[PDB]
Amino acid sequence: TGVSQNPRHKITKRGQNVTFRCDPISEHNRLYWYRQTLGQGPEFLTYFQNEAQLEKSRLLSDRFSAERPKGSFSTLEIQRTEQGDSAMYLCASSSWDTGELFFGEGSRLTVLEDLKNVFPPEVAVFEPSEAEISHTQKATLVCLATGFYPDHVELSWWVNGKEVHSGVCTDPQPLKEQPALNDSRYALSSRLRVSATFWQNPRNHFRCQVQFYGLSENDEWTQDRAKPVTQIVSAEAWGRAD
Amino acid sequence: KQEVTQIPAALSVPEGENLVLNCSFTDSAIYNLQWFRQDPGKGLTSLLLIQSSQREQTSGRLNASLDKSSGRSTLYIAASQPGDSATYLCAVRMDSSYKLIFGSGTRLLVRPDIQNPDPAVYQLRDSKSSDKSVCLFTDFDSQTNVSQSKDSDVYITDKCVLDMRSMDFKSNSAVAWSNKSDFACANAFNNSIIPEDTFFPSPE
Repeated sequence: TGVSQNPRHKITKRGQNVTFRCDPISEHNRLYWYRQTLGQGPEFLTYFQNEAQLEKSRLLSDRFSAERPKGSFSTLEIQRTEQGDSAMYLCASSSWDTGELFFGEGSRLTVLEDLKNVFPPEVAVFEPSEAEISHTQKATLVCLATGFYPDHVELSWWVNGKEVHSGVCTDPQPLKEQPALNDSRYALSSRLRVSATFWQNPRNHFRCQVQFYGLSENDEWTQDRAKPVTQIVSAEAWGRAD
Repeated sequence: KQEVTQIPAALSVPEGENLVLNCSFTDSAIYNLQWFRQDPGKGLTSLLLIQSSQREQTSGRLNASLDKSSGRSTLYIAASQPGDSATYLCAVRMDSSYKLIFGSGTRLLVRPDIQNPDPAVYQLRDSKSSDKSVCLFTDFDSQTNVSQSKDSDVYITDKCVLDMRSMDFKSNSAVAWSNKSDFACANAFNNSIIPEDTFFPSPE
């Protein structure tokens, strides 16, 4: 039903090779590769009509290659990655009969100088103020994720084992813990608001979950700290009767 | 040769207002134009597609015009909702080329209409055993902006809208924190222009 891409993220050190896979909407004869950097618009990479690669950005490096062997799925390979390769890699497909492009969720590539700057988040949940409860009859929890690099995180709220969206908002962008430096670690916050009566039930369980897209297991690691692999870091609170 | 321009680069509007997004292109030899919406860090969703010979297309609260000879397209969004907040991108496909050439996008934010503002700054303590806390500025109307701190050891987030959907209740908030000794929620947002009646609660 939708365009699928594997993987969602990939961190890489300079010089390494990377391969992304795209699966179009069933039977779509036209497939496109694009990439996009933050704050800008998508830039064209390549076009396939069935198996044949009909158009390719003239400026794009020969290090970039794409193939679509049987039509259908396509891979995009980047050899000897450079920092400048860092972007969201978008795949799109279209049917022969209509011009509408359907996009995948993207593959986020971050190519870094050295992997020693990669850090997972620390996560903490801060409980509602008694003053907020008295004043508004509502209760806001705050989740803070701090000290992560690069900024590849998804934060979610879980109430009694169920993901919630209502009463939630998460900062649009992380802030830098040192806005000047290029390799500053990041911090991100989110709020979950519930009624005071819901907070005041001690059986109610609140969890903030932060998914971090980090290193693989094929990445070399020789630091004493834990390898900053892709992981979930969470924190939690329970309701308080008053 | 083709250059696609979008203005404004960024747009903030009160919920309920109609809005106008502009796209320009220097080469009129286009085959079609397509508008997309992007939730940042994800993919694009097609909104409208207008053929070079067509003058208009509509879908729900969305309507777009095309003047191919003028090298212009306009996207109209009626009765804006905070859920419309996204990046809106314009792209053209050229005669005898298969690729789409994209503009840089308009970053749209639709600010909630706060029915009963109750601006306040609360202190929240860590659920885990520690000395840590944060300051929450909340319940201010959408005209209020949250500024960065004079002090670089103080972290302050941008404002954020949450929707308590079943309650038909929206509220704005921002969070501040710091490791420094003299940090207090009473002074955390001192550099922002905040309502004069902002509530600062006593001992817990």
